[PDB]
Amino acid sequence: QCVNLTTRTQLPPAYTNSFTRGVYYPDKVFRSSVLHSTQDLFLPFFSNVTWFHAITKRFDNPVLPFNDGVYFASTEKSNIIRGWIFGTTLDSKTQSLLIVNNATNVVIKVCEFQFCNDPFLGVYHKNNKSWMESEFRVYSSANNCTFEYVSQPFLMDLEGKQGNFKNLREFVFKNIDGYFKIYSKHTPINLVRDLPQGFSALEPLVDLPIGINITRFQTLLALHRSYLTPGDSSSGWTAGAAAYYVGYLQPRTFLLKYNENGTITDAVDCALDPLSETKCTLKSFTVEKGIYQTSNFRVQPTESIVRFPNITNLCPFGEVFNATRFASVYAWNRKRISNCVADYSVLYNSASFSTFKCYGVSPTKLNDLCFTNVYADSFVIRGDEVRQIAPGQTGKIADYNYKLPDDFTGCVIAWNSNNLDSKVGGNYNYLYRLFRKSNLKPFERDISTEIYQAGSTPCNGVEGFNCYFPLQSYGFQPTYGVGYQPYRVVVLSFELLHAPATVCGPKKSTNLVKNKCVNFNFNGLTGTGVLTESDAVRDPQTLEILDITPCSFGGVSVITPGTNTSNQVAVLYQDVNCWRVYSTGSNVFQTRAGCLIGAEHVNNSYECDIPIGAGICASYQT
Amino acid sequence: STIEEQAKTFLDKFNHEAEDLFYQSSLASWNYNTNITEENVQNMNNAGDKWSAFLKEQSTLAQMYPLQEIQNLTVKLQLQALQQNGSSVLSEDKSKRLNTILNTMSTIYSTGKVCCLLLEPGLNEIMANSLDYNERLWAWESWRSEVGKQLRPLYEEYVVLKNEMARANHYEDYGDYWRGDYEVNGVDGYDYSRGQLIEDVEHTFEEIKPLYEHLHAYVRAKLMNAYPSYISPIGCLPAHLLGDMWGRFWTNLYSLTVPFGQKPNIDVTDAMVDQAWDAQRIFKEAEKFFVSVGLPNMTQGFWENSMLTDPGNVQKAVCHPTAWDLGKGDFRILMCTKVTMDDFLTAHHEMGHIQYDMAYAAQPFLLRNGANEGFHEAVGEIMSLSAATPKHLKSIGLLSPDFQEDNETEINFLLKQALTIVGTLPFTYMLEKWRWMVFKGEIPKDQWMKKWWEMKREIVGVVEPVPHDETYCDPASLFHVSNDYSFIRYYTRTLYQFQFQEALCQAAKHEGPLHKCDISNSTEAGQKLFNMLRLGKSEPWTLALENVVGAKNMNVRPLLNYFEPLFTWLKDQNKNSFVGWSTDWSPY
Ligand SMILES: *[C@@H]1O[C@H](CO)[C@@H](O)[C@H](O)[C@H]1NC(C)=O
Ligand SMILES: *[C@@H]1O[C@H](CO)[C@@H](O)[C@H](O)[C@H]1NC(C)=O
Ligand SMILES: *[C@@H]1O[C@H](CO)[C@@H](O)[C@H](O)[C@H]1NC(C)=O
Ligand SMILES: *[C@@H]1O[C@H](CO)[C@@H](O)[C@H](O)[C@H]1NC(C)=O
Ligand SMILES: *[C@@H]1O[C@H](CO)[C@@H](O)[C@H](O)[C@H]1NC(C)=O
Ligand SMILES: *[C@@H]1O[C@H](CO)[C@@H](O)[C@H](O)[C@H]1NC(C)=O
Ligand SMILES: *[C@@H]1O[C@H](CO)[C@@H](O)[C@H](O)[C@H]1NC(C)=O
Ligand SMILES: [Zn+2]
Repeated sequence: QCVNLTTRTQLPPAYTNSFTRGVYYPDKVFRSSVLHSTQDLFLPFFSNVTWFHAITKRFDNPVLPFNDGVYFASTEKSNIIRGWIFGTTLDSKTQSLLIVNNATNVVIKVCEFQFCNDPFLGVYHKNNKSWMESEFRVYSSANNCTFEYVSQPFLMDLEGKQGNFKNLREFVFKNIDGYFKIYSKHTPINLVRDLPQGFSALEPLVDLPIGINITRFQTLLALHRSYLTPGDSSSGWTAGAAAYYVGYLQPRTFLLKYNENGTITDAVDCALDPLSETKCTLKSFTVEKGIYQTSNFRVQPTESIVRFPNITNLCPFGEVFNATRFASVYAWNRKRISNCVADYSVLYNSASFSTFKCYGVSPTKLNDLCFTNVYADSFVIRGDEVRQIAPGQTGKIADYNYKLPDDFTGCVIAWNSNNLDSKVGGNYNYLYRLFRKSNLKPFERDISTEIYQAGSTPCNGVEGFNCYFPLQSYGFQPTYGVGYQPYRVVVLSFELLHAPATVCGPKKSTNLVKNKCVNFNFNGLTGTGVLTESDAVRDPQTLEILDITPCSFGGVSVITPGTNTSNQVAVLYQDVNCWRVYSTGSNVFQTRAGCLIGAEHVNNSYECDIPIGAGICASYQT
Repeated sequence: STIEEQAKTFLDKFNHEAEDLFYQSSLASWNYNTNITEENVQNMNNAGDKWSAFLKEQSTLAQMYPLQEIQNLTVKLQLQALQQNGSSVLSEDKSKRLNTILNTMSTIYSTGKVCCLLLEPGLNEIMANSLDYNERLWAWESWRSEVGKQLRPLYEEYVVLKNEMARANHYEDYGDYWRGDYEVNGVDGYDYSRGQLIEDVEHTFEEIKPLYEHLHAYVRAKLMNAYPSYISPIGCLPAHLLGDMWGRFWTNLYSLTVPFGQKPNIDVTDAMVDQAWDAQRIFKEAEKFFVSVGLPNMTQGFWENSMLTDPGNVQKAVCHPTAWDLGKGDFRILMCTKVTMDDFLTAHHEMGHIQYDMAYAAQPFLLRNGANEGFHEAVGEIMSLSAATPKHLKSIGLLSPDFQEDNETEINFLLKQALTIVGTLPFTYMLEKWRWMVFKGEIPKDQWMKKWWEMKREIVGVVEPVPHDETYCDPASLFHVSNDYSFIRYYTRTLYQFQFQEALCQAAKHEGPLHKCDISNSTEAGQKLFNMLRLGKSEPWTLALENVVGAKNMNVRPLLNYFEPLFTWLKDQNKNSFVGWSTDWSPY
C-alpha cells in the first residue's frame, strides 16, 4: 500500500562545499603518466552542494530536478539509502525508472509505476535479535514494463550501527542519448561530518539503455520498526542516522593527471581561475614566472549546432557506376552533379573496388562536408596504366588521353571489368590516342582524327611513310594477363565556389539560437561564439546574415612569480581605466598599460624583473 | 624531323599490332596443338600467312631508314634485327627451287624405310637394344644406303644455293651467316668478332681432351667383354656399337658399363605412387622451389589455361612438352604428366623456361629473347640440375627421412651423367667443323666422305664398320643436317650451364663437391640471377655473362671441376690399361 509519513520535523535546507570530488573516468582508454585536457560534464570544484540528513526524525526525501546528471555522495553506517526513482511525472502516466536494492537483490525496472505519495522500505523483533525487510511502499502498480533487470541474490545485514559513518558511496548519474550512465565508487571513511578532503577517481558502473525522459528524481530510504516504535504505520518508526550530498554537473573543461599505474590522481578545473586557465593552456602543473594572456575572461560554451542546406534528394551515383557501357579513354565521359546529398561511406566501403585513392582530402572527413559541384569522369583503360591516373604522373595516357592537374582535390576509383567488356576475338571498340603533335593541358578533351605526320612532306589525307592513323585500338580477351585486362576508371572532382553549396553530406540541421556561446557549424565551416542578428555567416535556411562575436572579451593579462615560488598572481586589464573584473580586490593601480590588481606599487625604482609595459616593472618580494 | 625521331615513331607503331598479330597466330597454334583437326589447321595456316606477310611488309618499309643516323644503341638493335632482307635476295625461281628442295628433304627424311621397318617405330629400338653385331650393322648400312645415297645431289644443290644467297647477303659464307649470331659491335671492352668464334672453341675442346680420352679408353676396355672378336685393344670404336643411330649420346651404353652395379640407382617412382601424387603436386613443388629461391609467383591464368595431363581418348593432341609464351601476359605449359622422376625433372625444366619468359616481358617486342641461342636451355637446365640432388629430395617427404649416401652411388651417378654430358661435345664439334668447312668450300665435292671419315677417326675416335664411296652422304642422315638447323648451340649450352652453376654455388655459400650443391633458400643467388634474367636481348651477351660469372668469355674449367672425382677414379682405373686410339686400325 501507500501511507503518508507524519511526525517529521521540518528544517531549512543545508549547503556545503564540494572539495575536489566527483571525478570520474571520461572514457575507457588506458592512459599512464600523462596530462589530458578534456571537456565534458563535471561538477565544478568547490561548488555549493546540498546536504540532507537522517537522524527530530528529519526523514528527508524530496523530489529534485534531474537537469544534466546528478553527483550523489552518501555517508552511511547501516545502508539506510535503498535506491532511487527517476522520471518526469512519476504518476504512472510517464515511463519511470526504479533502481532499488532490497535485502535480496538489486532490481532495475523501467515501468509506468503508480508511485506512492511517500514511498519507503519499513524493515525488528525484541524476542529474537534479527532485522528483516517487512514494508515496501513504493508504487501502487506497474502496467507497462520495457526494461527489467534483477541482480544475483545476496543477504543484507540490515543491522543498525551505533558508530560513526563508515561507508562513503559516490555516484554519478547521466542521461545521454537515452543511455543512463552510472559511475560508482565506495570508500571506507572515519569521520563525524563534513565532506572529507583528498582525491578519488570514480569508475564506471553501468550503462543502461533505457531511452526514457528523466526530469525529476527521488531517493528511497529504509525504515526500522520494532517494539520501541509504537503507533500506526505513519508514526511507529524510526529513521536511522545517515547523510547525503547532492550536486549538479556542468559542461566544463578539466585537466586530468594519470600516474604510472594508469589511474587518475589529480584534477585541475580549466575555466576556474586565470592561474588555472594558464595551467590548462600550458598543459602542465607548474607555471614559471612571467606574463600570460590565454584567451579572455573564462567561459565554457553551452551547446553546439549544425546548419546545413536542406536537399533531401538522393544523389544519383548508381547511374554512373552501374552503367551499361563506358566511353573510350580518348573521348572520356563527363557528368556534372549538384543539388544532391551523397553518402560517401557506402561508396568507400562497397568492398568491390581495386583502387580507391583520395588526393588532398581525407577519405572519411569528406563525408560531412559541403561542395558546390561534383564532376564524374568515366572511361576504361588497361591495368598497367591505371597508376598513370595521378597528379604528376607521366606516360602515354597522362600525355595524350587524360591529363590531371597537379593541385588535384578529388578521388580516383578503379575496378576490374574482365567479365563485362571482354570477348573472344577482340573487343575492338576502345581506342586511344598514340601520336599527338603536342601535350595536353589539364582537363582537356580531343577527338580530332587527323592523320599524324612525322616527316617533312605533308600527306594529303593519305596514310603511308611518316603518316599514321592517330588512334590505336585496344584488344580485349578473357585470356589476357592481369596487366592487360580492362579496368573501369571513375574520377570524382570536387568544385568549391563562393556560391551557396549544392552538395552536402548527410547530417542534421539543429534549431539555431542567438545570444548564446555556441559551437556552430555552417555549411561545413565551424566556429564558436555568440550569434548576433544583423566574421559574418549567411545561414542556408533563411539567408539572414549573423555576426560572430567572440563571447567573452577584454584582453586579460596574468603576472606570476612561478608555481614553485608562490600562488600569488597579479591580474591586469589592458582596456580598463581605474568594471568587468573577476574581483576588485586591492592593490588597484592604474598605468598606461591598464589596471593592475594584486601587485603593490612602490615609490622606488629597481631593476626590471617582470616587464609589463610603458616602463612598468614588477617583482615578487616579502 | 631527325631520323632518330622517325625511327622511334615507326617502332612505336610497329610494336602495337605486332603484339596483336603474334598473339593471334600463337593462339591459333595452341588451339591446333591442343585440339587437332582440319579446321584448326586452316586457321593456323591463315594466321601464319598473315603474320609472315605483315613481317615482310614491315621489313620492306623499314629498309628505307639508314642505320648510320641512329645513335641510341637500342633502336639500332631493333632495326638491325628488322632490316633482314634474307631469302628475298634470291630469285623467285631460285626461291621456289630452294623451297622445293627443303620440302623434298623433309619428306624423304620423314618417309624412310629399309624393309615396313620405319625409323621411329623400331629402328631406334633396334639400335638401342639389338645387342647383335650383325643386326645392328645391317640396320646401319641399310639406313645409310636408303638415305645418304639418295640425298647427295639434293644436298649439293642446297649447298650451292645457300652459299650463293649468303654471299649475296654481304656475308663471306653461310657458316659466317650462322656465326653472325655470336656478334656484338659498338661496345668497348665487350665487342666480339665472327672470326673469333671459330677459335675459342677448339681451345676448350683441347682442354677437355684428356678427360674424353680416359673415358673413351675406359669404355673400350669395359666393352671388350661383349663382342670379343670385334673389339681391338687399340683403335677406334666401331660406329654402329654406340647404342645410337649416330652415336650422338651414350646413355644406352650405361646398362653395359657400370662401376658398382650392386648399388641401386636413385628412384622415387615407388614413393610417388605411395604418396599418390595427382599430376598437379609436381607443379606445386616446382612453384614452391622457384618461390623459395626468390623468384616471383605463377600467374592465375597459368593454372587454368594450361593443360597438364592427357585430355583423354575423346580428344587427341600431340603433347611433346613445351613452354608457351603467347604474349600479352599469357603463359602456358603443354605436357602429358605422368608419375615419374623424369617427369618431375622435365616439369622443373619447363617451369624454368616459363620463369625466364616472365623475367624480360617488360622489354619491347624485338628484344624478347635470350641473350643468344645458348642461354635459354642452360637457364632451363640448371634448375633441373639443382633439383636432382639427393639432398633436395630428402628435404621433400618423398625420400627416406633416414638415408645414407655412399661414394659408390655418387660414382655411378656421375658416370651416368657424364656418359651424356661429355659424350656429345666431340661429336658436336666435329660435325659443326665439317659443315663449316663444307660451306667454306675448302673440301672438294669429291672428298666429302673421305674428309668426314678422317675427321671421325681423328677427332671423335670412332671408325666405320665398312668403307663407303663418294656416292654415300652419311652426315645428311641427321635430322638437323637435312633440315637447315644450326647445331653449335648444343656445344656452348653445357659450358654456359656449368659456369652458371658454379657461380650460383659460390654465391650461395656452399661447401663440398659441386655435384652436391643446391641453391634453394638462397635469396642472394636469386637476386643475382634475376639481375641477368631481366636484361633480355637489350644488352650484349658478354655483359650479361659478366653479371653472373664475372668473366667476359666462357670457361670450361667448371666442367672439369664438376667431374674431377670421376676424373681421378678413371685415372686410377686406367693406370694399367692403355690410353689412346689407333688411327690406322680398321674393322676390315
Ligand atoms: C550497383 O549495383 C550493385 C550490384 O547489386 C549494387 O550493390 C549497388 O548498390 C549499385 N549501386 C552502386 C552505386 O554501386
Ligand atoms: C575441338 O574441336 C572440335 C571441332 O568441332 C570441337 O567439337 C571440340 O569441342 C573441340 N574440343 C575442345 C575445344 O576441347
Ligand atoms: C634511347 O632512347 C630511350 C627512349 O625510350 C631512352 O630511354 C634511352 O636512355 C636512350 N639511350 C641512349 C643511349 O640514347
Ligand atoms: C635487301 O634489299 C635492300 C633494298 O635494295 C638492299 O639494300 C639490301 O642490300 C638487300 N639485302 C641483301 C642484298 O642482303
Ligand atoms: C605469392 O607468393 C607468396 C610467397 O609465399 C605466397 O604467399 C602467395 O600466396 C603467392 N600469391 C599468389 C597469387 O600466387
Ligand atoms: C669410396 O668407395 C670405395 C669402394 O670400396 C671405398 O673403399 C672407399 O673407402 C670410399 N672412399 C674413398 C675416399 O675412396
Ligand atoms: C628451406 O626453408 C624451408 C623453410 O622452413 C625449409 O622447410 C626447407 O627445408 C629449406 N630447404 C633447404 C634446402 O634449406
Ligand atoms: Zn627446354
